[PDB]
Amino acid sequence: GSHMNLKVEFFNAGTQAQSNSIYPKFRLTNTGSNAINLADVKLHYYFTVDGDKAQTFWCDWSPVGSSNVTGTFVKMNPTTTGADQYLEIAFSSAAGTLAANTSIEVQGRFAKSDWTNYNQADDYSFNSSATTYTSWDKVTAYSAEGLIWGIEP
Ligand SMILES: [Ca+2]
Ligand code: NI
Repeated sequence: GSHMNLKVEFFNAGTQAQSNSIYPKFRLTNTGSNAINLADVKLHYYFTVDGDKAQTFWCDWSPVGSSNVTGTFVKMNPTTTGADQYLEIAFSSAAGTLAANTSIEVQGRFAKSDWTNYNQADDYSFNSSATTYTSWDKVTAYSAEGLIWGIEP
């Protein structure tokens, strides 16, 4: 009612269909009056891997400190349209809190261990058009309560 006032905006920094990396950019805004503990916030980006390989996420920049933002990869089960995996982004306790009426960006990249290609065009979360942050319901966010933003595939 006031405990999940996290607005999520998104765009892709690189929008090549055949791409050796995926470039998720999130902007998270606390739209309410109470602080949000980032350690409990998770984000998902859903995609089809187009050849499974070890993958790595890097956070290149966030005001909370990029080393405090990490990513892991999980398989969808069952797979569905546009989604056989998701990236899950998490924040450490050192990321701190997101104050009332403030926002942070989370900018990063992921790639396969052998740098082989993805097809971005079929990915559930991919936005082929946005060049700026946009309120995007095809990425999801979570608190300790579970889902707080978006539509899971
Ligand atoms: Ca794909
Ligand atoms: Ni609430």
